[PDB]
Amino acid sequence: HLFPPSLYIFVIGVGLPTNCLALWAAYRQVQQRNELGVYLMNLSIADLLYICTLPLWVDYFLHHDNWIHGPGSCKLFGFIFYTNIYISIAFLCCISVDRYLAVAHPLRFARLRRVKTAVAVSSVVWATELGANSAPLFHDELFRDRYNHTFCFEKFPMEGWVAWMNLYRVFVGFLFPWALMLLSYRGILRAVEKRRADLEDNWETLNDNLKVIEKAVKDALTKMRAAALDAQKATDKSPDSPEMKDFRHGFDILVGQIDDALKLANEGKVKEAQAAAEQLKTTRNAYIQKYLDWERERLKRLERIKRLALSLIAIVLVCFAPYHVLLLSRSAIYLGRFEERVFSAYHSSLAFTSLNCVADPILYCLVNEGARSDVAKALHNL
Amino acid sequence: QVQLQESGGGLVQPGGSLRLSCAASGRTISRYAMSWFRQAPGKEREFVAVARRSGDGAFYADSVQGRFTVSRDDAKNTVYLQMNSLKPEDTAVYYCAIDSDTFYSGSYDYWGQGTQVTVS
Amino acid sequence: EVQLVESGGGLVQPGGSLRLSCAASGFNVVDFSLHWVRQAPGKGLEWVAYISSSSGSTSYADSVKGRFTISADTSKNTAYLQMNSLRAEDTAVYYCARWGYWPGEPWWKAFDYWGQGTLVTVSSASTKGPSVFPLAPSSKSTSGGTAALGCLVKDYFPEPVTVSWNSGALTSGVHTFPAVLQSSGLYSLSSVVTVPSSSLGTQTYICNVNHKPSNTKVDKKVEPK
Amino acid sequence: DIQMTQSPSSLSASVGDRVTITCRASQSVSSAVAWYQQKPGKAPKLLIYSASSLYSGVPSRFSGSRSGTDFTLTISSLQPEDFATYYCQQYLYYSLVTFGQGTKVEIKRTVAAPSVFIFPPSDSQLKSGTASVVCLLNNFYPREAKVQWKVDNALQSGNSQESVTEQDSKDSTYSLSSTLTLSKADYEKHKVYACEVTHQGLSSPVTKSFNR
Repeated sequence: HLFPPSLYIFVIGVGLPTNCLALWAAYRQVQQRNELGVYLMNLSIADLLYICTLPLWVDYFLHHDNWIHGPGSCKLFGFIFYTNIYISIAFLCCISVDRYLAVAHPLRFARLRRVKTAVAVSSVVWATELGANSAPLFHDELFRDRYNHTFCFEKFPMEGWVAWMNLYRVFVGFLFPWALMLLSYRGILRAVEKRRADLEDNWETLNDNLKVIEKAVKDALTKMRAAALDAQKATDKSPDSPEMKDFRHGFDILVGQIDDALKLANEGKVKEAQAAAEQLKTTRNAYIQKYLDWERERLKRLERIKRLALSLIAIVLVCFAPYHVLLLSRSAIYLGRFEERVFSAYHSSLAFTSLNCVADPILYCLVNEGARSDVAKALHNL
Repeated sequence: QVQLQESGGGLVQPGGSLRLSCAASGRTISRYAMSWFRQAPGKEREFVAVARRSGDGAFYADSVQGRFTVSRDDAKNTVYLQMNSLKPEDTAVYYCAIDSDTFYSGSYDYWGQGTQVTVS
Repeated sequence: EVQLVESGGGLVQPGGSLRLSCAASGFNVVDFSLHWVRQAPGKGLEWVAYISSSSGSTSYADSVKGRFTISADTSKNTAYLQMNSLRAEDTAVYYCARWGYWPGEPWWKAFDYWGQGTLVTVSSASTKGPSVFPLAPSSKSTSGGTAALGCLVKDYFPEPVTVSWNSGALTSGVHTFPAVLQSSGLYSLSSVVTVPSSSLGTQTYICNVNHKPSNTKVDKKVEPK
Repeated sequence: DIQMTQSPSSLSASVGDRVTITCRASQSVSSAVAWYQQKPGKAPKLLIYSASSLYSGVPSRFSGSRSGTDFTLTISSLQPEDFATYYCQQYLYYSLVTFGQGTKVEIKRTVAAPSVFIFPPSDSQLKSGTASVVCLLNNFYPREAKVQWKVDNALQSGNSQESVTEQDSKDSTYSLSSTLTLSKADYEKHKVYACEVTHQGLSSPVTKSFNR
């Protein structure tokens, strides 16, 4: 075969030091109360668990004719295999969903972004998955109907009782969480742009009505007040931080100034209402730089979120889609009447999914920004 | 102007069901209330159910409450009456009518012809 | 305890005036904006006037500009609405309501507290007792069923007329309709009781009409001809 | 000038039923719409403020929201205590306060046409130089009704009054009456004074009449 051994040797040699460092970094992120540290820690643990058994396989392909270890060794490798294959999908999905909640509903779902909750979610995911794939251990009939005990591969022919289970495993274990990841990504872009659908309308309302007041007053001020109030609501769509406290304050000042201009417009003093409206320029000019600095710290944060969502989609598509396509085709090729090309490609493609164990740790450079910190550490070590 | 057409009906066994249908022809009826009336032999002109324009609900006579449901499809410009769990006393001619008053006062100008329903 | 208490309503002739008061308890008048909201009989709510004694700012609905004056005196913790040159159209229940100041919740929470409201009725009509007429049923109407018998209480003024049947003995099947204001400036009620046809004979029915404002009590027997 | 329009001016619902009341602003209003509950004879009570939040003391049955200029009030399950007139109110500024016209939630009932009676004028009022003819509609289950007065088959207009009771506390029905106003000089003419009553629950108008 040659290719499988080469890929597996590469995955062990790179993935083990890499996953050990990634696990340490995830722990450090958890200690900092970064909710994404738990999912990354669970992925790193699932990976280290998977990798530690792979050398026996590799040895089988490199130096031995058959499975000298006995049938007992195929049950655990397979189980472990399927575990690694799915757990990493379930956690990549959990990460994408968490990020969408963090962007689309920052306050209504704040209770779901605590570390304790992420831990409970991890516990539920592990117990549910491990249970779902635990049956072949309880009973053997399956394990024998699906595998040739003399070599840890699945029978070239397949029987029912599993012919449909493989479809269940592709529709629920792949298409479902993948569609959820794509939907999460779309939802993030829509919420963000829609966050570009409310403030620009408010800024234009305020700026153009002010232009009207200076040339024309009650009507323009009435519209400005409504826009100013909605701009505060936008401030409150985000969690508290000193800049949000300051923007709400700035708006209370702006609204009060609009009200003084209205008082004068109601009295009927156009010149005075206009002079009062001009103080809205003095006020907005006090917050322009703050707003601009604040948005830059946003565009970069959104860039990181979008890149993470896209990277997760690309990881699932490249590492797992080839097997789920060949597995679905292989099952489909049996629901009735080339055969050998499907097998050959499927078995080569089964080695490919082991690359998830190398791509995963890369996510640490996207989640936080301690990537730069680690680079500095390495430079210092040098 | 409007000549309401009616369909559905026929013979059903007790406890069974029928779905009657009424359609406008010559005008759009999305702005008017549509009512069903029943002419039993002898016991003529009983109100059965009315469907108001939209979100305005529907109302039923005591004798058909629960047992009958009236609903509408504005896109099709039709009215439907579900007759569910019928008894022999529900044998009658069922008439669809247009309430011309957009304020829902019950001014009925268009009566249909009536579809005969026999239970048992 | 948070209260707004209106007083000073009553009957005024067109072109005349009333001074309504709104006393506050719990909170001071200066702590919030006061609003008057009007509700004409049978109508929805209309905002009428505003005062903020903390800024000296007032405003009025277009329908009352130059006619009403709103003011307040915080030393008595009481606000006032001076209603001059009243028109028939100003008949309404006037409610005093509390809305706080911007910023924050006192503003977003709007008319959290309303007073009880006071009625202002503007009319040239003088006080009148009723004319009470027997709306006797015909023996040929809805024969064999339930007859409707009643009394018509016509051309009375002011509004608060009580009608009862058989001195409070007959409450079942009794409908007293809201009075309608007539073009004459006077009001008219109709009170109908439903009774089994046979009871026509016997069970004499008496319409007991009571007008406290005119010290008048009228007892009429309603009987078929 | 910022008008608010409530769509379901009258809504019928059962106890335990789901009620939605929709109000539209004529222009942008921030979430500055409040909902009030008014029961006859009482000042309005605040239910919802800022187009969302409940006022303390208000049952969880009430909720509402904003979508652009469209605001809604929802009662998740009507209780016997919720049959009230609800008002939509705009609060952008102290001087700009406007109310919607209000929507009344009525108790749902089955349909029945009213019994109709005619009450002729009699000597005790005719001697005063006036006349009145009273038409009575009892126990109508839906609210909507139309009553036409006709004299010698001429349709009259502008010379009659109408009054409707509140839903009866035991039956949840309405009674309506109307009075035709005539001077004696008008009553002394014509032979037939008739009341033509049309209702959604009737297949055809029902008439009752008075032949002088």
